[PDB]
Amino acid sequence: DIVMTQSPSSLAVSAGEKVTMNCKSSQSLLNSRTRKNYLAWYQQKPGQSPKLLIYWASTRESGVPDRFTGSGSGTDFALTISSVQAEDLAVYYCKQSYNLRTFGGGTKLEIKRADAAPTVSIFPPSSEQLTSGGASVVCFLNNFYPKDINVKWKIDGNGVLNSWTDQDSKDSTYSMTSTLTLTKDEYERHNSYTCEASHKTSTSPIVKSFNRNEC
Amino acid sequence: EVKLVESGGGLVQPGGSLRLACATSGFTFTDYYMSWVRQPPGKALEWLGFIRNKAKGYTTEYSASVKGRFTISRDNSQSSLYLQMNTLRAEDSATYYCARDHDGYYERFAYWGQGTLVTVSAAATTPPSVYPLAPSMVTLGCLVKGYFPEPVTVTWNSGSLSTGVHTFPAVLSSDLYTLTSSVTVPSKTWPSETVTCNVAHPASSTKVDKKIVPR
Repeated sequence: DIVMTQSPSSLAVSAGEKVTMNCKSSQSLLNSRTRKNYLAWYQQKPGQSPKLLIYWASTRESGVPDRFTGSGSGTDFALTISSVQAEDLAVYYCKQSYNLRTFGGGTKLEIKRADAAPTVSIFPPSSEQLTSGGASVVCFLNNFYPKDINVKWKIDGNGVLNSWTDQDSKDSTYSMTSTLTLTKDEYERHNSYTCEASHKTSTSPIVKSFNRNEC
Repeated sequence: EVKLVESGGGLVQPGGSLRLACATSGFTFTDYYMSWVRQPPGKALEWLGFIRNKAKGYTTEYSASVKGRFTISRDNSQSSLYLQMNTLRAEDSATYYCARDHDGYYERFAYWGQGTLVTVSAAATTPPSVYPLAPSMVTLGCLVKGYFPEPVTVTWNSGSLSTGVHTFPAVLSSDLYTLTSSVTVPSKTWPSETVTCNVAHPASSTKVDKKIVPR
């Protein structure tokens, strides 16, 4: 029943900055026979399986940049990144292997970047979909920042599905898709279809649209 | 080279049983502990238990959370590891990993599979419907609609297209998922040369190619 707790739950920092994060054990992880702390740090990038960085609380694993440092002994342990890079985006987990195994809740590391603008693409229902009774119009909000964003669905002047990508690993950006899902027959009934994209980079939405009758 | 591959995961009905497999190669199997870890989507890693090595009698330990409900076994002739799960709950829906393990001293010998997705739900399995999304640079997309359970995988040109691709996190709705993928290429590439999204939904034994065409 060794319990692990991590703090803080999340961290946002711009490239170049230093960061620390902590990990607390309900009891000592120091082996009095190897004189080592059975405490390891793992980094898990979105889409990937956890990968080891440090073990024995201190010693780094091969290929792991030296900007990563594990430290502490006993019950309190820390991971320090001397200078965060864009690739450092990931959730960071500590793990005790002193008696059985336990992971702390993790620490999510987000990246602050130069406030960037989206890129909007509009897509009408595909032939195949209409001939299936349904019809969806899709909007692609690509490579912006931050995630603070909303989509207004104007039809001729509900049933919506949104989804944010996870932060990119080089341009530290975000993307989104609003899928206004519709019936064929009621898509057949109106003309102009627009997706107003409210961002905090402008007091006027991004303008992408099409007229059904023109397709 | 050290290999681990999880399998046997998919949809199971609540209260059901399911046994996961983990095949290994590239190292003396009986010399290592073998561990099972899970992760509900967007949640944190939870250690589940392990089975020890030959010298330790292949003994087992478990997280308090699953002691008495999950059982860990190994077939030392097939170099295979197994996780038998009973009385499955919505909460057990997770990616399950096997990972090479050993005494805490040899933490650095950790090696993980890529996991397998177990969805516990009473919903009916449903194949995906794939639609093309046609419009100096240009953005194309593919709509993947009305399928269950996760996961599906989306590639463009069979993997040859990794740059400019935004595959979005699936979204549930009335027991059906919907995800989307956008790729952004130059104008000189499309529609001169084909752009094809390749959709794989294993749990419905589905593989669907969809070419993106103008007009």
